[PDB]
Amino acid sequence: IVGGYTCGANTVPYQVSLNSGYHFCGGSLINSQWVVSAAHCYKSGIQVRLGEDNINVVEGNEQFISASKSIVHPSYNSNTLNNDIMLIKLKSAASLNSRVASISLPTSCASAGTQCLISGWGNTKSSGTSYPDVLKCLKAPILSDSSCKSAYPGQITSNMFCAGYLEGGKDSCQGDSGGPVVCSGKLQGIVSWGSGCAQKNKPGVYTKVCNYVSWIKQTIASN
Ligand SMILES: NC(=[NH2+])c1ccc2[nH]c(-c3ccccc3[O-])nc2c1
Ligand SMILES: [Ca+2]
Ligand SMILES: [Cl-]
Repeated sequence: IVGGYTCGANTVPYQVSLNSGYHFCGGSLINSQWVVSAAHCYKSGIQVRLGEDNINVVEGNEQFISASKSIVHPSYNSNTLNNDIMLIKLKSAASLNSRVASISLPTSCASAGTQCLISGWGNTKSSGTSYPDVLKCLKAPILSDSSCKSAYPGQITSNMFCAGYLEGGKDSCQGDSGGPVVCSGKLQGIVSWGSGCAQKNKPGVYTKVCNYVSWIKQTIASN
């Protein structure tokens, strides 16, 4: 997260870190056995880490559970990143409490202007790599479709939305991929891509979760 602030330990209880010997992506806990992340974060050997704050120190509240299966959306296109969503089923259920809690799926899409919270352990520099030890937060608004399409002409599908600041300085960045964009208490986006980090006129692009709610519910119901 570039231009963000320290969230405070366990203030984002649905945030998870996907770990394969190191933190590589974020994700959101939606029920005690399922996590939603981005299809581009897929790999085998994933250990999901819940109740984390400092990812390099065990401090208490952490739950490390291995993933039993990862379901990448069947129509995920790795070249356009359209349908960039993946569901991970955990080997055992997480113990939920106030430090580890699930986030609700939306019942409607959000409108531009809606203010949202984006969080993650990704890079905090737009030029160079500086990964933090603790979770960073950023409040960003959803942008109108014309500003998003004018920023990335021909690269935005109806399953994507832009959120951020055109003046630059604040944005999600690598290491944040797969993580949550929560607005009014609902999971509305997943950190997907952007051109560089915090560059002027290049806002972040997020998977529009309101378009996959029936798919998420049907897929969890059948697995
Ligand atoms: N500017 C942004 N809002 C942004 C967000 C997520 C990103 N993820 C990445 C990324 C870069 C290299 C490898 C994997 C990634 O997900 N770049 C990213 C840029
Ligand atoms: Ca820790
Ligand atoms: Cl266009």
